[PDB]
Order: sequence, then C-alpha cells, then structure tokens
Amino acid sequence: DCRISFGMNGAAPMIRDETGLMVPFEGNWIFPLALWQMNTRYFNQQFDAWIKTGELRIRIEMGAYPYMLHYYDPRQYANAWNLTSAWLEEITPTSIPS
Amino acid sequence: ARAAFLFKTVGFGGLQNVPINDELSSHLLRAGNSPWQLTQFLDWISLGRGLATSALVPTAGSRYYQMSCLLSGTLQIPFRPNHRWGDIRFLRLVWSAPTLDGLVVAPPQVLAQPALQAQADRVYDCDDYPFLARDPRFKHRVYQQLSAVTLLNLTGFGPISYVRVDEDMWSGDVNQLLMNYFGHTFAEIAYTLCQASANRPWEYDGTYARMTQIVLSLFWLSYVGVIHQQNTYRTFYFQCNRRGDAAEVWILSCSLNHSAQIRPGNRSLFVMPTSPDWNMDVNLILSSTLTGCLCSGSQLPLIDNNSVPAVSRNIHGWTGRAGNQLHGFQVRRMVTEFCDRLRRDGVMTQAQQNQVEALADQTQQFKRDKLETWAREDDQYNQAHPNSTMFRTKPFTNAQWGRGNTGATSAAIAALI
Amino acid sequence: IPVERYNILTNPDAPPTQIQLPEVVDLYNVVTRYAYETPPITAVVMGVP
Amino acid sequence: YVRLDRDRVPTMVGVTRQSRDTITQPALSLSTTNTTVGVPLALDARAITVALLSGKYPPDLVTNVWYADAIYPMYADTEVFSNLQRDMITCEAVQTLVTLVAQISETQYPVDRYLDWIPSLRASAATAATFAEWVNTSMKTAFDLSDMLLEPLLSGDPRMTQLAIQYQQYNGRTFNIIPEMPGSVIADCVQLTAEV
Amino acid sequence: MKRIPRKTKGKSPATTEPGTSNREQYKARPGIASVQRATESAEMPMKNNDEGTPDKKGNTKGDLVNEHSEAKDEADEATKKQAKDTDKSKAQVTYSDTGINNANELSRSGNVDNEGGSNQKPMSTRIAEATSAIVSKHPA
Amino acid sequence: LPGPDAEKWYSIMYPTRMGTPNVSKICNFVASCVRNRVGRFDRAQMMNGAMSEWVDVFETSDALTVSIRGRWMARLARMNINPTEIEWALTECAQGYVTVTSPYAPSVNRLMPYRISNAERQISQIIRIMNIGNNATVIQPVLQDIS
Amino acid sequence: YQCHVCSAVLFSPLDLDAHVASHGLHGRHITEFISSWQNHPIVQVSADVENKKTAQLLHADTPRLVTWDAGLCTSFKIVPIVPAQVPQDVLAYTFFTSSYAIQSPFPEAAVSRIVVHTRWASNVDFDRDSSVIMAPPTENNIHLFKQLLNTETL
Amino acid sequence: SFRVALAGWLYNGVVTTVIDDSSYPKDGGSVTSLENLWDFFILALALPLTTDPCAPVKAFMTLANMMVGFETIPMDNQIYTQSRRASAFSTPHTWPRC
Repeated sequence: DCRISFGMNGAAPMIRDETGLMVPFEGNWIFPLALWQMNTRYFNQQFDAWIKTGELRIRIEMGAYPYMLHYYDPRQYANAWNLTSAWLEEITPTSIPS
Repeated sequence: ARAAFLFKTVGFGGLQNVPINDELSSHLLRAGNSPWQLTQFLDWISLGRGLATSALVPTAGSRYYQMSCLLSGTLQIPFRPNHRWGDIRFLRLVWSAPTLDGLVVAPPQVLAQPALQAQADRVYDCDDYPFLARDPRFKHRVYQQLSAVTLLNLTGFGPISYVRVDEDMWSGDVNQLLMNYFGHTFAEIAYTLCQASANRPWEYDGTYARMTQIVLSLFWLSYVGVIHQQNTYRTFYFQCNRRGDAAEVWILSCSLNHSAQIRPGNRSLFVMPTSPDWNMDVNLILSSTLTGCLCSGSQLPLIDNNSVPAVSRNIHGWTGRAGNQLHGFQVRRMVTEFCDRLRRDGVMTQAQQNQVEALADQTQQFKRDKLETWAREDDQYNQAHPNSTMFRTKPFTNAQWGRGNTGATSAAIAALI
Repeated sequence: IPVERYNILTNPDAPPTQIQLPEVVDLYNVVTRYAYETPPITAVVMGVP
Repeated sequence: YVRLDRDRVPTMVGVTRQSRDTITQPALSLSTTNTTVGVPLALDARAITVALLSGKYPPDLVTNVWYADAIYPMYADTEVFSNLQRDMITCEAVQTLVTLVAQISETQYPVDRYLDWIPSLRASAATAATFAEWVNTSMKTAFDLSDMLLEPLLSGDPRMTQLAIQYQQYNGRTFNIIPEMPGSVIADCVQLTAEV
Repeated sequence: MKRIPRKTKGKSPATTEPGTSNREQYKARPGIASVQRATESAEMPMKNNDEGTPDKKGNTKGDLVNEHSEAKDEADEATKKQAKDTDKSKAQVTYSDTGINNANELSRSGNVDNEGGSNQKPMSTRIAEATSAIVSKHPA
Repeated sequence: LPGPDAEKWYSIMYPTRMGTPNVSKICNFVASCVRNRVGRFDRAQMMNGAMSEWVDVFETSDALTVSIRGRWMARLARMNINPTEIEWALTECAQGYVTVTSPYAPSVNRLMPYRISNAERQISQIIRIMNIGNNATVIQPVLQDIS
Repeated sequence: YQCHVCSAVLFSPLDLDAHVASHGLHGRHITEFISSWQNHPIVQVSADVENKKTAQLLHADTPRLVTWDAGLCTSFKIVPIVPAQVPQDVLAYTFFTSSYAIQSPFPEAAVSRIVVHTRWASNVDFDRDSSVIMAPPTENNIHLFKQLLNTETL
Repeated sequence: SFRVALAGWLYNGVVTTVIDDSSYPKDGGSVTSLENLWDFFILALALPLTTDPCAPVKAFMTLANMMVGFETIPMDNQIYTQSRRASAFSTPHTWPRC
C-alpha cells in the first residue's frame, strides 16, 4: 500500500511506510521485487534521480537471480551508471534481465 | 478592531539557551529566505493517509515549534534600543533587509564578534519598531504569524482555539456563501483561509471574520459530538469517515429538516488539548492557525490570568484580570464522549462504538511510543553536545497523559447550543 | 416613477438585501457573481503486488 | 432467489402510479401480463453442458496481473458521473410534471392552488397527455437531451400522484417500495413564479 | 467568452532527466484494444420506445397493429437480430417459440389512445368533426 | 460588460450616474435616490492573480430572476464532491485488484457536481423498467454485449 | 516535458500549463486516466464532435447544467409607447473645452410601459432557447396564449 | 448460451431464462433408449444454471415421464398424470405433492 504524495512550494515528496508514517526519498529502504515490477514506469521516474545523485539506497529482495560480469582496467576511470539504468528500465511486470 | 500589537517569545525547556541550533535553523528555510510564508509552518499532505515524518522534523508540531523557536531567537535583534537590523547575529543568522525580507548567513565581519545573548519569555510591542509603526500593511502581514506564535507560547500545553456561538452574525447573505463550501474537507478550508488572510487588511465585523468564526464553531461543535447528521446547526455539519483513526478526514455536509434550536445571545470560550497527541494531528494546528489569523484583525476577549503561568500574565492584548478561562481536554476521552452522544441519539450502535474504541486505544499507544523514543533521542543528543543543545519537539511530561478536565470542557462546549 | 420598485435607493432605512416578493418586483438589487472552476476527472492507476 | 421454498416463489412485478389513499381504476401495468415473472428467454442445454465439462486456465496465470490489465482499460472508459447527473434531472422532471398536471384536473394531490381564477376546463386523459408531452419536450429542449425522458408516463393516464413498484409471492403476500421524494427546485421556482 | 453549439434543435540548466527514457517493452494480457472495443459496445444506452404515446398535437405515435401481434412480431425481430449478431443462420438463444405459454402478453402500439378508444381515426380529426357539427353562418 | 459600446450599458445600469441638470420627472426621481449604493461594495478575501473569487454588485436587475438563480446555484452547490472521494469510490469498486489516486491542490472555487440521493436513482430505475414494455428488442442488446 | 504530479510525458510548455491547470495548479477532455506500469494514457471526449484524434467517444446523453451569463440579471424591460420631444434649458455639460452629452436611464416619451422579454440584456455561452417574448401592448400578443391546445380553432 | 446465462443472472426481475423445449426427449422419452439417457444426462447438468424458479420440478418430472411403465408414483389429480410433459410445469401451482 505505498502511496506517493507530491510536494508543494519546496516541500519534499513523500511515500508511505508500513507503520503509517510518510517519509522522504533518502535512507535505507527495503523493497520486495514485485512492488517495483507492478509500478515500473512510475517508480523509475520518481526515484532514479535520487538514486543517481542523492543519498537513497534500496534493497531489492529477489531470492535467486542470474548475473553478468563486466571487467575493467583499474588504472582508469570507470562508471557503472549506464548498465544499472538499463537494468532498472528494462524491468516489466512479467520479466527481468540479468 | 485590534489596536494593541504585543507578542511573547518562547521560553527555555530547561536548557541554557534557545532550543534551536544552526543545522535545524538552516533546514527550515525550504520555501525561501522569508520566515513569513505559510508553507514554512504548515505541510500539505493532500491525503488522509497522513503522518508525515523526517529525521529532523518528526511531526507537524515539531515543525511548528521549531519555527516558533527560530522567530523567538531572531526577532530579539531589531528590538534593541539602538534598533539596528543586521549588526549582530543570532546563531550566525542576520536580517537581510530593514523590512525583514529574509534571513541570511552573517557577513565575515559579523562572525568575528560574539553573538547575541538571548533571554527567554520576552514580551515585545510591534509599535516600537518604526517601520512596523509606519506601514499598517506590513504590521498586518507580520502579525498574522506573530499571533499564532503567541498562542503556542502562552502555556505549556497545546495550542489554543476560540469557539463562538451567536445567531446575530448570520445576518445577510452569509448562508449562501457558506453553502458554497459544501463537499470540502476542513483542511482545505482552513489552509485556503489562512493563505488568503494576508492579502489585504479586513474589517472586524466583515464577512471574512464571520466566515472564519462560523467555520471554527461548526468544526468544534461537530468534533465534541453535539452536532451530527440528525441534529444540525442550520443544516450544516461535519462528517468523519472513520473516527479514532490515525489521520481523520472531516467533510462539510448538508442535511434537511433536523435543525437544532439555538438560544439568542452571544457566547464564546477558549479550548486547547493537553496530551502530546496534538503533535500528531493536523486539524488542531489548523484550528489554532485560523484563530491566530482571526486575532490579527479583531479583538477577542481576554484570557483570565489564572489559567497561565506568571510569565504570561497581564499581557495587554491577550490576558486580563477578568475574562474567559482555558478549557483543556484529552483526545482519547473525547473520542469516547463523541461515541456516547452519537450512540445515545440513535445514529450509532454499540458494536460500531466498540470498533471506534479499539481504534482509538491502539492509535494512542502507537503515538505515545513514538513520542517517547524521539524524546529519549533528543536527551542523548543534548548530553553528547553541550554547546548546541536543542529540542525537536515541545517538552512534555508523563502526568500530561492523564484525563484532566475533559468532561468539564465537553459540558462547556455543549452548553453553547 | 414608482419609488416602490427602487426601494433600496429611495428608502434610507432599507438594508441592502431586502426584497418585497411576491407583492412588488424591484428593479434595482444586489447580485453575486462567481468565477468557478470545473476540471476534468484525472486518475492514476497502480498495481497491487 | 429461493431454492425449494414454494410459498416464497415470486411470480409478479408491477408499477403503480397512484397514492395509497385513493380508489381508482385497476389499471395494471404491462409487465404483469407475462406468465413468468419476466420476459421468457430460451437457451441451448448442449452448449452449457459442453462448457461445463470442458474449460481451462493458462499455465502461467497470475490473477493480480490479469485483473490489473483487465480493469484499467475498462474503467478508463467510464460513464457513471454522467449517469448520476441524468438521474438527478429525470427525478426533477417527474416531480415537475406531477405538480403541473395537478392544476388542471381532479388529481387528489395537495398543491397550493394559485391560478384558480383563470378560466379552464376539466381535463381528461387525452388533454392531459397532450399537455404532459409539451412539458416533456420543453424540458428536453432546455437541457439539450435527445434520448428518452418521461416517455413511458405519457402512454396511459398521465394524471398520476406517485411512482412505486411491487412484487407478489405465491401465497398472496406483497412487497411495496415507494421512494421518498426529496425537494425539486424547478417545481418550487414555478410555484414562486405563480405567486408573483 | 466561447460560444458552445447545440446538438439539438432549439425552438426554431540541463533539461534531461535520468529515468524518463522510454525503452520499456510490455504487451498486455488481455490486450487493450479487445477490452476497449467490448466496453465501447457495452457503453451504449437503451433505445427510446415512444410507440403508443401522443404527438405534439394529440395524435398517437405508432402503427395500427394489435398488441399481442405486436409482441410476437417484436420477439421475432429480436431473434433475427441475435442470429445476425452471432453470424449464424439460426440463433442459439431465442426469444420466440420458447416453451412457455405466454399468450396473454401485451405490448404498446398505435391501435389505442389514452382514453381507451381505438385510433381508427386520428384524435384531431374527431375534434374537428365534433366542432364542425356546431358551426353557424350569416343569416340569408 | 463585454463587447463594444459599454458606455450605453453604463447609462442603463446605474441610474444615479446622470446628474440633476433640468427639471422633470426623471430629475425628481434621481434627486430622491441616495448616492452611496452605486457599484461594487463587497469582494472576496481569496483571489486568483489580482481578481477576487466572488463579488457583490448593485445593478439594474429584478428580484424574481435573482431568486430563481440563487436557488439554482444552491442546488448545484449541494452536489459538490472532492477528488479524495473519487479515490475512495474507484478503489472500493475495483475490489482491491488495483488502487486509484488523484492528486490536487487546495481550493474552494472548484466545482464537481456529482452527489445525489438513493431515491433519485430508484425513481430513474423505475422509469427505465417501465420503458421496456415487453419489447424484447430493447433488452436483447444489453444481454448480448454484457456476455 | 513531464509532470511530477501525475507522471505524464508531454511535448510543450503551454500544454504543460494546461496539464498542471488540470490538477488545480495555476499556469475538450472530460476524463483522463494513466497507469503506472506502462506508457498508455487514455482520455475521453464527447461523441458530439467529428474529431476523435485517438480519443475515446462518450455516448451517454447527459443534460447541460453549468452555464454562464455575463449580462444583466433582469427579465423585464421598459419600452416607450407614444414618442415626444420637449425643449430644455441644458443640452450638454462641459469640462474644459470638450462637451459631454446627457443620457437618461429611462426613455424620454409621453407614455412608456413594462414588458416581459427574458434575457434581453444577457450574454451567454450556451443558449437554452426557451425565450418568452412580449411586444408592447399597442401590438397583438394572442399567439402567446393560443400556442398549446388550439389546434382546431374555427 | 453459457455467457448469456451469467449475464441474465443480473436481471432476474425482468427476464426469465429457461431451457429450450426441444432439449427434452422427443415424444415422451423412455428408459429403454440410449439416446434418451444421454438427453437426460445433458439436461440434468444444464438445468441448475437458469433463473427459472421451476428448474428442480422439471428435473424431477423429466425422469418421472421417462419411467412410465416401469415405476409408478402417486398422483392426486385425475386429469394430470405421470405422462404430463416436463416442460409444462412452469409455474408454482404445478408442483406435485409427491
């Protein structure tokens, strides 16, 4: 029963906890996978900026999953945002990628 | 018409200084540099789901109290005999313009020298500051917030609200302009009226004042449980979707052919909550803010000195020797009294009442646990940091969780009709 | 000219809202004008896990 | 629905136009003429039995996903608000017709008689039907309607008093429902206009 | 201020935001179009049955047919429409020849007026003749 | 008034605006009037931009039409609802398989007239029942489309 | 480009103003729905118009209710019956050099009367088209009262 | 027909749904005939889904008619016998005491 309420005149937007309290988009959250699956587009458009630059960290409960490995040269700059953005955006109600 | 403009600042909660620090003060300025905008005080959740929280602002009452502390600290700067606006700092904050347009970080030259040594429980007059004397519109827009600050700061309990019953303020076409409000929640009406109040000065007996008074009286009368669907005040009442829940939604409603008989004459009273649950609901803070907006324009009857501690006694525009006493109530007992009246009149059965009581009990316990945990965290932080003591919420005590004087207030409210 | 139709002008005691129906229809009155809004119905549908 | 309690099996449905304190012609409505309770409809047994003996689900059904995908586009095209407004107007129109037809007939209806001093005759079913049709057309014109409105009321004696419905059990017992009319702003405005 | 017609005749800084890209690939089950067309067909309101009701000058609207014959004719028409709709030659679900002896059923028609008489002759004609019987002329 | 030639309407609307230059019946009538009741004398505290939500004015109208329109305005105002009720209704109708939300900003000049009573719905249903009149062509589409 | 209130995707800032005004934020569809798990908004437009550019038509025939009038809320008007003109002392009033002509609230006539003419001085957006119009009594108004049941007059 | 039955559940008060009169055995039916036995099977599983209030009586009287000459039940009327067709029992007054 998570419900997002928008912010007004500079007030931060909020989402509802299980306890009934409404919290802003920064902290340690626990999600089950299905919640992101069934609200994919809305959740992306709300949370991706705050995950990319803000201080939001989310734990997704998956159980078992496949994986892919990408290697890199440690002596040079490396950033993993493109791969993770693609993975997040390719989540649909019925399927996920590696 | 009000002609005396006095306000009183907050007192310390056992600490050595104002209960705010730099981090909290800078975290407040979300809508801009001005502490005068309404959004600095109130939060628009827009849902009945409710119960907003944060790391530094656990509750709505927390935000209201922190804003009160910030204003109490900052306003003591221009109010010195010299009357200069930005020559000294309070917690590295400075007034940025003579008309108090906003707060900024102090200049480096100011930061070199020691800050202002604030003292608590001060009573100040707006007419002493010359720019407030010269411009009635400026005095109007600032007193809109100063009056609500005083209503919070007068006593150690929750905020005060004013309820009036009178059949003479219904004259004219006010009935139609009230019927225009059907279907809106109390939060919507209160927020919009409070926002509108600052636009221009208004008349003491005008339509706006009588509108606000009627809205306040209807809300409180329906809240106590006197006015309901089968006993209405000129066909108006407030319907609650589910009483006793964590965040309640009250909706203005019309019912035909159940109008109650109202005696002639004008009467009023002052009511307030005493349990810490006032931190957790939004309706009571909205009622207090409407009362403050009304006070900024019109002169209300004085509060008796017996109801307030000696620091709040003999304030020229707020308290006096003869007047109305304050009626303090406790939330969970008021739920039972509401259910009692409704079930006695036949609107409610016994099983529905039992369901309401279960909800009220568990809600009260949950809120009490959260408030106690936050208070413990505050005390530990104060022990760890002796130079930056603070309180996120107005202090409370265990004995305040009692039933004191609830039934007396319920009878006093019922006597108005 | 019938002064009765124009009561609230010719009577220095008459309160502005007063009318004399059904006997006499007045030709000068007070009218209340609004600027109401009428939005569509907008809804957001979310799934239940 | 009743399983085998014969005394409670309902076989009749009727619509009533007259109040509960008058004696008139026993003008029963058309729905009573059916042998059954409603209009008969025939079904093939073979198709039903085949549909019962065969039937299956997809091997990958999740009810939440299926019903979200089923309900969203069905609700996205909804017309309940327009229906509510239409019902409000229909009730207004019925009450207006009753009040205005009381004035030119012997209807046993309490209405403040203001225009009695204007000469008139005493109207039968044909005259009242013409008058009621004109009223219905005028109201449809004012509110810009084109479908049905007050049409079934014009097909008999339009000198009515009150709409009600009822149905009958096998043992003679009856159940009668009479809606409790709220106000009607059009009718009160018309009465005010007559007073002026 | 905008004029609204009548359908019925009167009396005459970087803009780019992180998560906004549209590379999602999902197909619905059931599909949107199928349920949309079915709901469109279900949205339709009922037809107006004005047979047996007055005209704007008193004459009755309908056809001069007996009521029970009218009911049986309508049952046949509805059954044919059902057969058309399911594309079969013979309807599986029928409104006529059902095993119920429903021989007393009555339906509205143009064969009767409001006072219970027959429309062998329109009401306006009867008014005209009954009035013409009482006319008088200038003296010879 | 909107459109051209607003000065003609200025002359028509406010009788007192003409002075008392001559002697005549009209001049006597004008001199019999009080001078402080021409124009607007009441406006709302709430405003959008710099114009109020509602205004009270003194104008050339008639009492009967004003009464009719006031009653109609009240009738419409008793039907108003708010989007939270829309949320509750559409959430309960769906039987918990989806949830519906409807954001909005606070206001009191919003109007969404949709609330009615049970008696009105029952009256409409009875009308619709009489409409069938044992005509199967009326009911065949309903069953077919629902199936 | 997008609305943070509802999660829509748009292509114009003025259309953005329209969208935000739909939520009640100060800067023809009747219903609009959006879903959270894909990109597929749906809107409804009345079946009155021939324009159905990807929208859904609404068959329900619902009566017009909210309508607006910008004229005078008066239904009785004053008409002169016998004309006339009379000499006067004053013709116009002057300020510095310009002259302003006197104009009367009521006609200057020998006899004038009151007639019924609904919405004679109105300005509406939607017309309900049910006017009752009275000519001055020096003319004939019998067709007003012969309208309803007079089909077979001699 | 299967979908129409469920649709007609909602409108019990204006439309009554019954099984077609040709769905019963042809002349009377007899228990000696295999086709008539399959007819009984199909009819018996089809009947409970209609809104006809006399379905159980018709379900009983079908097998009652088919069993003529092998088993006899007590009939009170001298006009209505065990050989009255099962379709004719369409109103509550036709229910037999047996």
